[PDB]
Amino acid sequence: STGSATTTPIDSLDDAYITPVQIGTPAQTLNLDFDTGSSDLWVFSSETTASEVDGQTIYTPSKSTTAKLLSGATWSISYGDGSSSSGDVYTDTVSVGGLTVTGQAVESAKKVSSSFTEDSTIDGLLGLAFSTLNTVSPTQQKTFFDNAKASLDSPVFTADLGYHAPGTYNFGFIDTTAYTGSITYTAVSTKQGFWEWTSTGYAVGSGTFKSTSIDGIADTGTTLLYLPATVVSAYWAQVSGAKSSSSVGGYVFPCSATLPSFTFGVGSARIVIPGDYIDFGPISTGSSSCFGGIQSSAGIGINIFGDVALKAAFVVFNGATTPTLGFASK
Repeated sequence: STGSATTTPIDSLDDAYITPVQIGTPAQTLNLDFDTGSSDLWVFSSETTASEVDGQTIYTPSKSTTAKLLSGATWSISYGDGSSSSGDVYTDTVSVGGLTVTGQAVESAKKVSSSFTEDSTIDGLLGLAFSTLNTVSPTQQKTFFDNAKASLDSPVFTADLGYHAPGTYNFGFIDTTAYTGSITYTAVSTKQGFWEWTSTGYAVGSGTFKSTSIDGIADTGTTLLYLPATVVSAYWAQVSGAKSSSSVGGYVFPCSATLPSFTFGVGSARIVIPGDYIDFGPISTGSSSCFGGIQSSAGIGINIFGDVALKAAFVVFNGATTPTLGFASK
């Protein structure tokens, strides 16, 4: 089997991407944030504290003839950005882009933190990291990909995120028309439950390439590119007037600037992030100070190749017995 679904930016800055997901019978379609950095499929629901729902579409398991309460199961998650959610668990039928899993754990939110409530466009998350990170207790549950894997034509999914435009998540096949040149594959460590890999280095603008190992995660659920302070300093030094602002919470730059590109290495290959992808707009409405899309990972504890990086590539998440990641230009 295969699946193919369009993923759409939630706003004009590509702050996140939503993909329609069919849950239950009859289908209830929710727009979920596909997140390769976590492993829970959770949704706003009829059980969510009413004051914490503000415009989201909810899953109502009582209206699904295939929903079954997973007795005694609870979940609770906290994300790298400080947000959180928790609740109980159903199993139900879940389909993405024509690909159907029966008995998928659908984690129903009883509580969500303010950042989720305040984002009317995201109805929940669909985790695509390794199932070892899944938070369901006392019996850990499998991700959608993990459940689908054996049925797929090939045990892979691909992320093709757009810049200020829709893109595609495919399951079970590689669309050879969706990228240019070749896909370069690189080793993955699953020891932390992530799609963790090591970039071979970077360049700023038309500058020379610096060969240096950068261990980090491919994370579709994180907006920006988080890299070591040395790398980030070298980037922003090429933008006149850019500075790190503690009050704002990262590097800012004059909105009148033209940003240089940023290149990252995948083996001997190179992915170029155009400068415009690094612009996240005014820090507040009307400001002439703009927020940077490359920020320091210092104090996160891990480097994160988030959407800023991934949207510059066609990315293969290969879930073979030994997982690997593939990157191609597009």
